[PDB]
Amino acid sequence: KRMSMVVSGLTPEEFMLVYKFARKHHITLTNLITEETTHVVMKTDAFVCERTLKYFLGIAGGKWVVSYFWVTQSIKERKMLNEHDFEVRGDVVNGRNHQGPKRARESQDRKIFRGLEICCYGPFTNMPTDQLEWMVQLCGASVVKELSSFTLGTGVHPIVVVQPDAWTGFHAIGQMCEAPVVTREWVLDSVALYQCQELDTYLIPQIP
Amino acid sequence: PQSPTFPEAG
Repeated sequence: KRMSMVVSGLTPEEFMLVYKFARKHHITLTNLITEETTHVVMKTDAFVCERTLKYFLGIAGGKWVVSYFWVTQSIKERKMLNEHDFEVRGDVVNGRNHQGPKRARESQDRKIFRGLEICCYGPFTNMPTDQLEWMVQLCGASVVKELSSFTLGTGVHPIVVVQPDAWTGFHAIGQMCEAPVVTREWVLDSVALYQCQELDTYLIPQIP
Repeated sequence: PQSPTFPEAG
């Protein structure tokens, strides 16, 4: 029942008129991305963006992920253009091709990490552990906190996600619990496409 | 400074 938007991938300069725009038309504009937020406006080209945290969390949430062009061209006219003509279509995972954003809000009855359990293990760079955990949770996944917190129950698939990028051994994991060990980029890639890429190329070689 | 981005796939 509420319109609430958040911005991603702009300069302070460009953010200004998203603010001026917000107040003009009575739209709530928030600092950080929440669960009420229904709109993610972000910078494109005429409509491709860079992958931001808010980007992944927008697609994950099934939100409207609309370009910044929506604001520039609705001021250039006079009225509020309807975002539907302005939703993003890619980044550099997907070209302007595999429009994930659309795919997500349309396929909510059918989440991607549906029958899976995910441990976000170890250090991560510019995406806090819990923030990622939430991105996963939105896409049907169940989050686990230790490696020894995986379910006996047979219907479930254990998957350990690590960002190796931020360490200094992590081919280790496999020994401790027996579940596939994948780079973070598998989560990231899966949301951006909203498709759930198979584990093959994201699998981390392990030491027996 | 600004918002973090995320580069290439796997």
